[PDB]
Amino acid sequence: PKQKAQLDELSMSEKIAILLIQVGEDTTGEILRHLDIDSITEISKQIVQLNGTDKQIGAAVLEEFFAIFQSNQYINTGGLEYARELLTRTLGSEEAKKVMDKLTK
Amino acid sequence: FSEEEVRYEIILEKIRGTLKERPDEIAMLFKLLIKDE
Repeated sequence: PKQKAQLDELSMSEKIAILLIQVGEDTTGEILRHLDIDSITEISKQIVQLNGTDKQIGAAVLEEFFAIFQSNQYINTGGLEYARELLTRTLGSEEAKKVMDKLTK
Repeated sequence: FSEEEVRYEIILEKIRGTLKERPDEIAMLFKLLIKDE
């Protein structure tokens, strides 16, 4: 509940730094090299400040970005896991699994 | 390797792959997402 509260008050810039922290330094360096200085300043600041965020909050952030990349076609694989996340949000864990079993077949 | 840990690794690997694939586009996506809010 506290995690949830903390997750819904993250700015989009905080969510992006949390995403970057989880993808690691090499991939983060690749994004930062294409940003402007003011963007790099803000994101770098949150990486340093959000280092060590709860992994469950990070996972919720990744799921949020997973849905963004699915709906905008940056990611065109892993539809099963996307369905699993969607059905769990809309139906709850236990009815989603019965859909998921029928969905895999 | 719980189901949760494995599912986490599924989306992380695909998100990492997308960032590596087109870093300039994701960088601008991030700028646009920030400016949106």
